[PDB]
Amino acid sequence: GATELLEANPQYVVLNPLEAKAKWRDLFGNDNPIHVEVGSGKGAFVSGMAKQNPDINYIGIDIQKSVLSYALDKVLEVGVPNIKLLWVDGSDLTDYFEDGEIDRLYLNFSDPWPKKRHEKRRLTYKTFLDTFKRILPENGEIHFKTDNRGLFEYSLVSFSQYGMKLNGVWLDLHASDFEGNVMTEYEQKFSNKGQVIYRVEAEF
Repeated sequence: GATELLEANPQYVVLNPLEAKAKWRDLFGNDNPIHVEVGSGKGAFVSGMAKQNPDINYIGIDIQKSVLSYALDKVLEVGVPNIKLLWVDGSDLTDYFEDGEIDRLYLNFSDPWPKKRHEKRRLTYKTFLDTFKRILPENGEIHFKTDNRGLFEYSLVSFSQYGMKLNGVWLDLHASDFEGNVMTEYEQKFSNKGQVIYRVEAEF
């Protein structure tokens, strides 16, 4: 009963856009910046980020209620106020956020959709970029990390062709002096493998 667990926990989980869009600051109860992760899996990333950064409000977003319920288990345990989980029903994120309502966007290990005919499904494809540009402020940024070389190669070109500026590029994240990295479950699971992790900060 994924849907059941989510519904019993409205202090953390948002289920319908009507009670979200333009209302996120009211929902958190302060004007702290709102940073969103799209495709938040089982919540290790948003949880670890909320802990590192008490004065930032995080929203973990997933299309699947099942996996969001696992994120909830993690979020309930931590018990900190600067997180919320959002179930999205398939619509554009503009149904859930007003233009400029969020401050930064995170994409972690997003589905690569390697087949050419599935380009449109990649979260770094231009129609998703249109949506992200709207919901972020002017000069708003996407911070994107993945171990998928093909996806990262594609996304650098997609970002650039769209007209975004690349502010930083990491081609071996774990080997760099980058600090504050919070690993996803996937990232943990495979840390022992030691394959390079790619990262970029891109700006609209």
